[PDB]
Amino acid sequence: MKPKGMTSSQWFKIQHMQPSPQACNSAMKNINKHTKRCKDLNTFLHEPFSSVAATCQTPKIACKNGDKNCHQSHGPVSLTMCKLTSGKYPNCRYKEKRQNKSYVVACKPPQKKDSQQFHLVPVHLDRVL
Repeated sequence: MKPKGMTSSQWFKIQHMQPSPQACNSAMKNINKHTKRCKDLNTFLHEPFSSVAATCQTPKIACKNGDKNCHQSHGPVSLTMCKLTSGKYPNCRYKEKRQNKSYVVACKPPQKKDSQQFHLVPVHLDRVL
């Protein structure tokens, strides 16, 4: 039923964590196994989910059309935009591009893995600014 061992922000930290995923090539490899396909593009952020968690506390914005569940960093964060360099789905290699911009990540209540309890863990990534 509901995930396990991979809280919402946890699944998104293996899919969008730059603190030290081991090269987008490998960071994306964990996604090709959970997606059985290489999304072709994957972005990551370089800030501890505890700091990104608090970063996701600044004013939000009507995500869909009034969801108000996104949160843009109050400044430029050393993020990393990885892209699929080439190879295919079972042999796709990515390149990590270290960029610095204020992005927008969405948040949700700590499922069950809750690294601590946050109450708005950094789950999705609305966009990069």
